[PDB]
Amino acid sequence: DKISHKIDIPDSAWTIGIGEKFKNAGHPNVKYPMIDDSYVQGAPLGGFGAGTIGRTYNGGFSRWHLEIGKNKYTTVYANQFSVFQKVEGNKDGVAQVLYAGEPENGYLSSWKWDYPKESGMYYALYPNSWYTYTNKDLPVQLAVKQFSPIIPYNYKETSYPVAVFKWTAYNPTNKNVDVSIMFTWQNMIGFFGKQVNVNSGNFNKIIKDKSKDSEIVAAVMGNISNDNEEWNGEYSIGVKKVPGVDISYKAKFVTTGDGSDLWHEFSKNGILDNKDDETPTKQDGIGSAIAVNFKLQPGQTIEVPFALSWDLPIMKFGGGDKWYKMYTKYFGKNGKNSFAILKEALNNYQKWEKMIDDWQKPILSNKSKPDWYKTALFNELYYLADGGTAWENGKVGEKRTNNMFGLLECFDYNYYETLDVRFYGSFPLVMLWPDIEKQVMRQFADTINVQDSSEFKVGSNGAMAVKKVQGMIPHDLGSSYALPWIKINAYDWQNPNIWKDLNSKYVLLVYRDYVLTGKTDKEFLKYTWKSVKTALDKLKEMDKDNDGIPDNEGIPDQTYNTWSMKGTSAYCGSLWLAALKAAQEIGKVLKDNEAYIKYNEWYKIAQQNFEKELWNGEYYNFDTESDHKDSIMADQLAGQWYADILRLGDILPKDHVQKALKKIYEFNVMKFENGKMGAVNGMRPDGIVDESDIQAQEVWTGVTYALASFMKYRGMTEEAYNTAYGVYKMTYDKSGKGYWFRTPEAWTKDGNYRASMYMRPLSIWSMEV
Ligand SMILES: OC[C@H]1O[C@@H](O[C@H]2[C@H](O)[C@@H](O)[C@H](O)O[C@@H]2CO)[C@H](O)[C@@H](O)[C@@H]1O
Ligand SMILES: [Ca+2]
Repeated sequence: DKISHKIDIPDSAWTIGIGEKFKNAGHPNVKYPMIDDSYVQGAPLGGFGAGTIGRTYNGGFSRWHLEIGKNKYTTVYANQFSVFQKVEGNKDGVAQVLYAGEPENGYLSSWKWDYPKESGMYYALYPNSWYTYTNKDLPVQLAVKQFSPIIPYNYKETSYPVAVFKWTAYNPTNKNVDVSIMFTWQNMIGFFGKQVNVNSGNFNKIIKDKSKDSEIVAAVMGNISNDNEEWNGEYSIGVKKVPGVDISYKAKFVTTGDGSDLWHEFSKNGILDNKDDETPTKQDGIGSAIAVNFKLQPGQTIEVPFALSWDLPIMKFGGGDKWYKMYTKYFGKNGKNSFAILKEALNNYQKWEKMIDDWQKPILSNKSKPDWYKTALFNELYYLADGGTAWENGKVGEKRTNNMFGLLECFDYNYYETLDVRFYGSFPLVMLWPDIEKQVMRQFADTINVQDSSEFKVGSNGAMAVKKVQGMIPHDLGSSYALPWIKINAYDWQNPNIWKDLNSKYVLLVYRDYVLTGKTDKEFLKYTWKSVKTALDKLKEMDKDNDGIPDNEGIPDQTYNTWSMKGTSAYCGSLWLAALKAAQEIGKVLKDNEAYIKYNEWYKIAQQNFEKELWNGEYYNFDTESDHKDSIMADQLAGQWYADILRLGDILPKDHVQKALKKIYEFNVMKFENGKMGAVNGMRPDGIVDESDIQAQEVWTGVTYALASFMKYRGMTEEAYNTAYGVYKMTYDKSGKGYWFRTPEAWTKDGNYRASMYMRPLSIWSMEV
């Protein structure tokens, strides 16, 4: 490996061998069907709301999130980079697809598949990833840096449906070597969204954009239809000329054939036919190819950028609504703009690399933080793009001021912005894209007094329940299978209108968003204030026994949606106390004296009673009325955690909080698989895991990272990082269970999982507060 020195990969990048088999992978631990796409994954490409494409560490374009809200795992084998090399003085060169695998059927059988093991590495530090190719049969060593321009405090380039592939080639040998790099792409119009005739009308064209000191050559893969539908638009691939390279292309090869129409050209001398052909296809799949060829002298390096764009302007949801995607603000809505997007990337990628470096540098340069922590911190952000992210720029046929936004809970539980989960998972948005965060919270504010008296069948028990109660915050803002933003509470497994945590978490999120954006946005507090007061006032009515605290009802009525709480719980009770304190402070800011006094009165009574009911001398009891009320809950002081972040001070005595956190570390972490897998949710005082429910026996990744941040703020630095380390290890390490780029909600002691690709572990960003 002599190519690594010619590029700059951070030491904190996650690494794996190209073609590496992983032996220890986990699988779902639930009885019913659950997504398991395997460990062959990688960092995604594509902006927020753009649809994303997961290119895996083996080189394949395999995890397709282009249909917004859906996860489709299938390798489109025509989509590849390939290499040709010939040493000066040899009769023949060698050609190789850079993919550690082969197609399942006979399509593309002429191509040289099965990139060998132990011949290259994949690296990832989201939004960047890299491949290096160090192969005994390839005298010139190659590397690529691939990324999309995901940039904090930037709402423009961050939306773009584009990826850059910056290639570096170096000749460490004593002979001249001819080299070619070829990007192939299938015309994927009709891959989704088209009910019949899936390839019909697809056609490919070549664009040559020549100006002074700029030559771009690109293929635009589209359809003859000018119809404005979810399925129609364009893909583009292309390259920018640099000194010392020549460009060749092939506009049309058949992907539903043996591929030799292309490969006989590339494998001879690495130079394509430059054959244009705009003939539309009928049944055959078609694709395009863009190649560069160059001679490297001994010791010579060359850099060449390729790009990929996709202009699919319309997203459709299962309920029928069609919306324009955010990037259409910048490029247009007609779906004929893929070249413009590609050109912007090829002309500006060096600026974008610097912008990414600028935001990563403050963390990467901090030598007090271990590299493993940086691996997790950056790579967990994959989910912001990969979480079915929807970001609208108008309803088709509709202009408003704002652009509504949603991130999925996950794909198994297909709900937008699940509030009990975003309480943990929304940290990156408030910290790095706060204008999105505030928009999402205003979306929630607008739902507070919505009433839908129509009744739905509750999945868990078969009871009938009212859809949406006035004054209760919704569980979610809809499902991609139905109508995001329009039809809230798509979740029907239980009735969220009786949950005891949603209204408090809502208030805490509002005050968080004010505090973490500088305590300057009084307009945001003004917009949300009525909903905050309504939310707390409705929750107060659920206090049955008049201790000042809402009562959990002994049926799941909070985020731990099978682990029943009854009476006053540490979890909902502490969240309530913190929400009351937050509302007091908002009252002071907005000069609402009567609100300040009322919430101060409620707070003093509830605080007193919480302490009396739950403090046992070592920790806070799980609740007052359950069978295992003395269980040690990892999340017992969630309200105090948020109070620390919101700078609301002590809601509980410092000594008692410190004792509780120490107990949690000693028990839920260190007595669970030697503290190497995170914090188990529930532990009995005798040091054995609480078996009352499956959720008590699970580690929740997002709960554990949040707990780590709580410990960190309280000065328990070693405990904080040790606690988080088990989550990193299970996710990313060779000794873990292979969950990179699909961090799950939970695992059990055997390491098997529930709900891969989950929003909650974005809570790791709470460690950067
Ligand atoms: O993991 C807790 C999380 O569960 C979500 O509900 C799931 C539930 O975990 C699963 O057992 C059931 O089969 O499906 C539902 C989704 O319909 C829930 O959406 C979250 O609020 C909760 O935090
Ligand atoms: Ca009560």
